[PDB]
Amino acid sequence: FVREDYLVRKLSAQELQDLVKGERKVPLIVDFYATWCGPCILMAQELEMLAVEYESNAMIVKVDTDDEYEFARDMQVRGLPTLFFISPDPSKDAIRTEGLIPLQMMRDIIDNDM
Amino acid sequence: TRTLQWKCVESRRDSKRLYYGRFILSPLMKGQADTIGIAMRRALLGEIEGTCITRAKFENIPHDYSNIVGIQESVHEILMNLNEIVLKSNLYGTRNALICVQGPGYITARDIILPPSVEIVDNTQHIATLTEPINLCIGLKIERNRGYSSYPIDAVFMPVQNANHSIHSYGNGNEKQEILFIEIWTNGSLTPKEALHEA
Amino acid sequence: TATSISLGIDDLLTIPSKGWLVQDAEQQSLILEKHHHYGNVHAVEKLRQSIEIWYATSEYLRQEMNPNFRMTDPFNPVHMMSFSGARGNASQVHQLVGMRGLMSDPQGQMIDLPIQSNLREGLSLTEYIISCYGARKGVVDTAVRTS
Amino acid sequence: AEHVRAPYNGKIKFNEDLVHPTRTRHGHPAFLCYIDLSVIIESEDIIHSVTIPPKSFLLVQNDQYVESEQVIAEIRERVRKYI
Amino acid sequence: YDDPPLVCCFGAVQKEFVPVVRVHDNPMHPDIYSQWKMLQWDPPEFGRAPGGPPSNVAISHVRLGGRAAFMGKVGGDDYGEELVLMMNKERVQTRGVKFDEGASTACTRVKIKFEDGKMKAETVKEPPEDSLLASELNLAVLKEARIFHFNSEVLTSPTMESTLFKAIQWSKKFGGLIFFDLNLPLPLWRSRNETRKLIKKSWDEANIIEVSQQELEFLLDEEYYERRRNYTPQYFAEDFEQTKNRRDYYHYTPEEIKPLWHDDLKLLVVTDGTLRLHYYTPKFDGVVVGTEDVLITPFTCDRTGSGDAVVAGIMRKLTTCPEMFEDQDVLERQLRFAVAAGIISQWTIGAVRGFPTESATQNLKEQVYVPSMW
Amino acid sequence: SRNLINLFIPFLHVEEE
Amino acid sequence: GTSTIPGFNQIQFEGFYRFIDQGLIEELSQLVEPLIKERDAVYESLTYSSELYFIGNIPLMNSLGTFIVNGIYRVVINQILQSDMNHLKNKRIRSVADLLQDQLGLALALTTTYESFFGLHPLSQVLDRTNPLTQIVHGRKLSYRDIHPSHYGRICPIDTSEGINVGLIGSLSIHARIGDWGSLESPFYELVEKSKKAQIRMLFLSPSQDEYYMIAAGNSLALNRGIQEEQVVPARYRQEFLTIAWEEVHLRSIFPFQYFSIGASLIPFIEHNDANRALMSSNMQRQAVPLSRSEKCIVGTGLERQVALDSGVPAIAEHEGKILYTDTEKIILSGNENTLSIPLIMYQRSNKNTCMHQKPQVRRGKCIKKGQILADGAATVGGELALGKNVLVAYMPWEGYNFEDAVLISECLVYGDIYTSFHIRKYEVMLGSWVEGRGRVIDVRRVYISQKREIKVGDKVAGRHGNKGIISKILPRQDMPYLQDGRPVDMVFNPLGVPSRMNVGQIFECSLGLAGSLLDRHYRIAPFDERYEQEASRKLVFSELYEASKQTANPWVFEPEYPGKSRIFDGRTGDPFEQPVIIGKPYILKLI
Amino acid sequence: LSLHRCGLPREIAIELFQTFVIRGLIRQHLASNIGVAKSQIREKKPIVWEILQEVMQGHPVLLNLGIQSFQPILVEGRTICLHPLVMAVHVPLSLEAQAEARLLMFSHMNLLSPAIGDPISVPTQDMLIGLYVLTSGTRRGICANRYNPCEPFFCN
Amino acid sequence: GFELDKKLGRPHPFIDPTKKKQIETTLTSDESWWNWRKPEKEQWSRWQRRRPDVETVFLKAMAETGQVKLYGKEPTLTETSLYRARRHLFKEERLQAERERLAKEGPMAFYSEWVKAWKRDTSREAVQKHFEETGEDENTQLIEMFSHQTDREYRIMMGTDVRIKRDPLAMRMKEDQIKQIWGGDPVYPTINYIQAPDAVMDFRGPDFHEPTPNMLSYLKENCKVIS
Repeated sequence: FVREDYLVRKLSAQELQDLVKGERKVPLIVDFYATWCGPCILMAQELEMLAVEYESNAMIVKVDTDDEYEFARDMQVRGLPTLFFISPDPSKDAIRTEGLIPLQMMRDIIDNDM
Repeated sequence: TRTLQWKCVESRRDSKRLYYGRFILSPLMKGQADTIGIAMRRALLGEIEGTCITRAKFENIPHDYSNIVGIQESVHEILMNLNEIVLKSNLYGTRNALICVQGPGYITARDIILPPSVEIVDNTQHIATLTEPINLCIGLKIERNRGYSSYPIDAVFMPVQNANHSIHSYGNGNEKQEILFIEIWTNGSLTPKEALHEA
Repeated sequence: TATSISLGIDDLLTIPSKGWLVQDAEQQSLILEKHHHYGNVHAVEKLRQSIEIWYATSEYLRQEMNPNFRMTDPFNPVHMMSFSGARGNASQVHQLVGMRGLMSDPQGQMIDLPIQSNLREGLSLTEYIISCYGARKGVVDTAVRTS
Repeated sequence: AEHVRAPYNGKIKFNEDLVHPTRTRHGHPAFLCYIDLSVIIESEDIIHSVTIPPKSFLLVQNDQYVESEQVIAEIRERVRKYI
Repeated sequence: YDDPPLVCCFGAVQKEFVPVVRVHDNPMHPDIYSQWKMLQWDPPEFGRAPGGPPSNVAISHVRLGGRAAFMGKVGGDDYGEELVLMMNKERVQTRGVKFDEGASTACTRVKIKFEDGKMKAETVKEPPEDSLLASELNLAVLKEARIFHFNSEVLTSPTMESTLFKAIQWSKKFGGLIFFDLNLPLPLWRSRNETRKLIKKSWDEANIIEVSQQELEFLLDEEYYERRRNYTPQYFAEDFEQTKNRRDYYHYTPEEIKPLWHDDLKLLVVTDGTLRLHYYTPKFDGVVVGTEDVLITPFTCDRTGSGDAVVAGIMRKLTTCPEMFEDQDVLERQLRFAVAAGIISQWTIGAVRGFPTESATQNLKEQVYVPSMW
Repeated sequence: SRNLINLFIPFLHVEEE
Repeated sequence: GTSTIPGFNQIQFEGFYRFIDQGLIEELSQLVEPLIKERDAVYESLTYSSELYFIGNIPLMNSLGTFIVNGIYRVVINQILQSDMNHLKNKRIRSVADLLQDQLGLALALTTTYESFFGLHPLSQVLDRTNPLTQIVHGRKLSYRDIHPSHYGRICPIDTSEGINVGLIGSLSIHARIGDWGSLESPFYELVEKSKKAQIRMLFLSPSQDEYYMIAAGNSLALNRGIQEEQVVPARYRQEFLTIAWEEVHLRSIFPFQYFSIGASLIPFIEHNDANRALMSSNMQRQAVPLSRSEKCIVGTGLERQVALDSGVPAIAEHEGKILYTDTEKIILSGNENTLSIPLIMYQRSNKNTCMHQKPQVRRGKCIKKGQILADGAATVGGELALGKNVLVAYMPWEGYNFEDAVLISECLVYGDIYTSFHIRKYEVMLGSWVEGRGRVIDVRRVYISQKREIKVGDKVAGRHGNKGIISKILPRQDMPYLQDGRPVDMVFNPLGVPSRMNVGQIFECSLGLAGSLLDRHYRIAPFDERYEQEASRKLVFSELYEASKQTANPWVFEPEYPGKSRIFDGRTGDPFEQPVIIGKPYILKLI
Repeated sequence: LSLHRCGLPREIAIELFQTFVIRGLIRQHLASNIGVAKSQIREKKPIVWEILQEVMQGHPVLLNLGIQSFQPILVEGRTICLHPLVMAVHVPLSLEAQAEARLLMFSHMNLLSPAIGDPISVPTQDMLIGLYVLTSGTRRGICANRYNPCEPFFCN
Repeated sequence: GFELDKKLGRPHPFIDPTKKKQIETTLTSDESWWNWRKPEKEQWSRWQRRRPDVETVFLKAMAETGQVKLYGKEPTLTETSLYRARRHLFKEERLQAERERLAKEGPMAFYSEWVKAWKRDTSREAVQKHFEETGEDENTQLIEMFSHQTDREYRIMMGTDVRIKRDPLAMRMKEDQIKQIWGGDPVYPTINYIQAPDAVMDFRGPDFHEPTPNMLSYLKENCKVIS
């Protein structure tokens, strides 16, 4: 009866691993964030807008570094905010971005590289 | 040749409906610049006539606050768009014009059928947006008058948007001569130079 | 109309020595507060000094306000309005350029926090709340006074 | 009450043996003046005298440095306090 | 060469990107980011005055009245132009910025693996930000610049690390001072021994080093100082001040710092946010007392970039006041300018957006400190 | 009236070509 | 309410939820959704209500905290009663939950009991719908004369009634909240020692707990040769004011709008106004007429956006998605295989004969989040309250036509339609006729007649600083005084009204308004900016004035000899006025 | 406005003086009787306003020193216009009441207050500053000359 | 020297330096009561900085041109008070010097200050030489020069309007001098206050509460109202 206010789901490292190992058809965007990081407030609003634009044509998820610190380090996260763009084609390699990139830049990566 | 000269020192076109001109008049005797400046300013702001749409007649409209199927804007919004259309004419008398169009499309000022004595200033001025192939016929009345004022349209005839003048000392006290500058802003219905001559 | 008297931020002139006087009152209050904590003066002595030092400072600012206008800015717009008798008195002007002074709580007593600033400088949040006691009381008395 | 302020910067000069020690209502030491005491301030240009009328408090000390417009002397309901 | 003297910032130009990431034990709601500002005014200790990319220092240095040039590489795409247009707007020299038309700015190609039942990533192609070559260095900048500034983020890239030490050689040949602003990224917090080996070569080349309190304790012994802070006397305090249970502002002795000291080091600064600036020279040491007030503006406070403003304020005074290295009283007065710059930087959302001007910083310094400390 | 008119006649002046 | 300003209707919302969730059972010792819609209950003059199973009907509350009884919008205000007798710890608040639960208990000792409560109970009042501000503040009133120290942060010290009820009808503070014993609570920031978890440092304090905490409102921007902990600040403790070291402080008040109501919190530079004028300003903003065209203020406090969101006047998306179609009547939004049609209010009469009208703020193909704005209502632009217009103003006497509170205006405000408003009068004739009360018939059910009223002599205008005036003379633009750029001013106010009323904030606003218009900037400034530094408002205004002067090459905008003032000219003669005159572009409202 | 005059709107004046307008129409034969005279007033026949000006002249009204007598004049607009040194309006009917209004209650034979005999209509506010600025003479001494000095002559 | 400057009103110390004496030695905190002792450490005041004003800025600018002489580098509160009384005299002197300079150089040289694009020689002899070699008199050349003036320069030149008479010192102050009237940049940056005039408020921003649910849908969601 009441629509939820937030579209981006928070996933554990174990849940994210199964999502990556499993079969996917849409691009997978993974956000690493922390509630204490100031720029993550700005990034959180951009990814919610990106989820609205890509209703079912993309899957937007987020991972907290306070809960999955070891997982983030193994994923080569050097700082926050960090985004991973994972293609549904298993041969293509993922794209890792750093910093508050513009919303249009995210769309170009998803459309042209994902 | 003449001892007392005037000239346009700058004439700029900010947009289709915003004209700027600056003029100089020198040398003047002391006190003459003040007399010319205030009289010219009052004439520019209060004595120059213009022409615009005074009322509009709608064909199948109950009142001016309803909506028309196929038009994005409301009837009240149409009247406001008509009120902002800038026209030019040298003659007097109540003229009539016509808007007779079929949609869909963009109704602009260039779609008005004007009598030969009246001209449009800005073609791109927006009147309405048609989102359906409907028939829209609007009658118009046009007058040339001073000051400001079927559905009546609150016409503001004055074409001079603003005016300014400055007075500067010509130099050593041979006769205490002065230099006059006049700045004029118009809406494009007449140029600043023409406004200066009409005033 | 021809002279066109007006009122700007710069026209709200504070006397030159306010900074010296306020800083001296702050120093004496600060020293007394220390020795109150040491047990060298009792709480009533601290209460009296706080009220009396700031009341005297405020009254001295008001006294020096007119001579400063008369000697250094005779045609100051704020001065001319009140001095000529056209509009406003020294007390209202003192609120703009001097200091608002000490306020009283509804039950007769005064609040032990002087309002050092004026309306041009801008009151602090604590000062503004204290000044609301005067505003609330002022309209209550006038309603009672006319009845 | 009336407060006497220093008209100039300078050094206060008076005989402390002509006045009586006291404690003010603000807890400060001071002197009580029951005579017409002559207090001298030696400024940067000249030497100036201020007459202290009787029944007045002298808040400054001999040889003390005072600033101009500084209070130097004072011419002169049951409430309950909880701490 | 015009005045003030030029400074060069070396590394990657990024928008925001806080590098120092550790684990905090007080997380807010994972979705309601309106609660996250409460962590800006009760921050983790490692995030009290966070640093950022070297481009932040260059921008902040220029706003404080200095002149700066950025040395690095961006891609030839649209985001690369936006970063360059950002630094040109802030009047940072960009002749040292090189374009790589075949790369995408701030984009790293990585491959995902599933080693020992866990998900890991490995770098396939580094971004243009971490791919500046030695032949691409602008030697006119390195000749003119009096301070060469870089972070430890360049040590995470094999290409930049080789390029970094060629830039240092040129800068020292031309008499420039080397400023090492540590700002340890996430990988370098894993273990003390690996990090000390990784940074040792760059640590020895530096003439000026700025580290946070957390970084310094991590590099020496993290558990010893944590135990030191948590000690409470059992029966009575050793002095009256210990009874007040005040915040710990421990000043490290120069003998504790000795494992990190070398011959060429002129000034070591340890920052406890803007609250304390511990300084160490070959001749003397001491602490500058500062302050912070983010609760004065609870809805616009943001600590990101305040570490860069402090570093920029230090470089602004070092270039114009060379006697800071030898005079302790002069050094303390000039460091209070850096404290004021850090305070203002915490009053605005966004690092670049909130960097203060010189006159604003000077005004705050005179308002906060008594006139004898100016 | 004549002096006022003489003040505004110059604005209507043209130049030889 | 811990890190944001709470919803202004939260007290009404949470109280009604308590009545449904717990209040019903406590009195009964199923609810069916209403068959009609809210717009139907108004059109048919019915009651929006739910069926209790068939015991009877229970009126339902809107999200805006209003009830619809016999077609009339009604609001139940809060009462304060005895639980120092004037201490708030000895008082208690009875909200809509307490009142509706008493009626249910009276009902069980079900329809006519609630119709009689809303029609006759003095705490049930017809909602004031003059403008968006009146709707939102009506539900926050407290009905019972002196300010008490326990009121700080809970009951506004300024906003009260004028007349004989003064001090007996007040307003709740912006951050106030009702506790678990009918007590008002306010949030404070806790200064915690070294050894404590302290997840959330923001805590709500009831009045009983307030006296025994040391609460400071100062800042920590002060350092000497000692340490910061020994610096002293003014603090509240045991209902008095002290000056103590920072290390003895228990709590900090940090929210900019904590101590004042909504009306007082909409006054820029309020700290430069006498507290009496801030009360009169709150009343005047509740009398402001929505204009046919709306315009954002150049200078605001930043609370205008909160009022727009909580008033319900604009249209906000209940679901995310994309916009497909917009017109005058509806906006179509589709998201996640769900399509929604949202009707738009058009030329609807309000309680006080004002015109309500919604205009779309989105286009086709625009992505929307849930809770974002879709359309602008009357007196709202871009999601901000917009009660007036920014007009060119000079402060000078003009031939006695602005004597006392009289105001001189230019004709350009008349034929420019700057202050024209729509007024729809309902009388209990063919559609679209022009009847003669002159106006146009717009809807026949009841006859609704629309009037377009331009500004006139005798109309009343006001700023936000308690500066109220009556229009006495309308002059042609060539008769008005004009600036050094040649532009005539739109209004001329008497400068003698400021020193007597001691409202200096209007002087700051007008100067900053002029700078913003020339710089294409708007300013949203939280009150009490002096906490940063001395003369903070003066530095902000003068620096922005100079920047406007420098960037636009208009040296008259910032005169180093007398900042904020400039020489202007008499439109009648062309001679300059002798002394420089303060000019600006303040926000002026038109009153009912 | 003069001290003894006030301005009344047409809408207010015509209601206050309706009985006199009707008599004026009948007296000058513009209306046959009472019934016709009402229709012309109802229909805003322009001859009504000419008569209204005639009957208003010389007929004072009482405005409520809280209540005074003024000579009303017709003004444009919809508001009552009062002079700056000063709502119920009463029109005296009998000649005894009209004599009292003109000869006892007008604003020029009551220039002194009865309390102590002070004047009532002393200029205030903007009137007072204008006189103050006008009569504030020349600058003198060090405010007139930068240096220590160690003007036109007019015949009339 | 002194007593001649004092007689004539020329700048001079208020107190003759020759007839000026020290104030000997005063109590040194050991012969003083507790309430009259200087604090060992300086105390923060919030009044520790001098208030900026117009008088301080103008006096310093007049000190650099030599129009007045001050006792020290920074004007005192006494000197700013004295300037406030006689400020109109000094402005009149500057205005008179501009009138005399115009009468000397002529309109071409004088008004070329506000026509940057004009590169021809503007001296009186150059004006006369141009008239002889071309026939264009001074007024014709002046009209030609003003045809190369921008609207921005013209509005600056309005300070020379005979009715406005802006202070020449004010017209030529630089930005660093002017900003000391209010004391420099605010410590709290103005960018926090600035908002785009056409901005649309984003109600999902960090400073907004969570969206208000519809009351009926909220009751149905929590299973308290049945359809």
